Amino acid sequence: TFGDVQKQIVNYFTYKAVRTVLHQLYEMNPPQYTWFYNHIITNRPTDGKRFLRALGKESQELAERVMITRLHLYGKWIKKADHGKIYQEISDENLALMRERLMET
Amino acid sequence: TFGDVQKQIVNYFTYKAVRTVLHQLYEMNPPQYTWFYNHIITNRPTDGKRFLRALGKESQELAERVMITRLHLYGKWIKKADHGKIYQEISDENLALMRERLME
Repeated sequence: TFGDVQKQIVNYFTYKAVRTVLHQLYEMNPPQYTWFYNHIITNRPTDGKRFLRALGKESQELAERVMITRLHLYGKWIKKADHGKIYQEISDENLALMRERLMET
Repeated sequence: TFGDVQKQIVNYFTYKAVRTVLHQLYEMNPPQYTWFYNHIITNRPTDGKRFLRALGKESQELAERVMITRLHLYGKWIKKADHGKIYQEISDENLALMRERLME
């Protein structure tokens, strides 16, 4: 069961797309940056689908921008991701944490 | 790039590993279950590495079980994960959401 994993990853990319959009507004549209920032306080980019649904009810344009961005970002990641390398880096990190233990000796 | 994505994925498998070990302890080792539950109240499984360092200072056996379990879970995941499928699904969900607003 890795349904939880797929969901958490989509949540994270939704989150990352929110930050990307806020960064664009900060530079290019300061009144909307303020609006969106304030919106996010009460509607947290936690669960991606719930977040997007509530955002959409107040601003379809910002919801669509987050949607497009999250999908684009996910597409760029998977073209690049080396999962075998990540597995190896976990194994490397496990062994490194064990070594730290010997140091406290 | 996307190093943040890697770090988060690793955090999440670490957390899923913690949950897996808790579930083992729940029936098979009640004294250790209550110990680990209480430990986690003040050492949260959010940054995996930091969580493991702190856990290791008090119980290297639990840290090791979480390390092995996170790695094996990641292994099982990558063997079947279909990332093209996930992409298609994010897209479909985007469309569904947009259609909810057309209705409303």
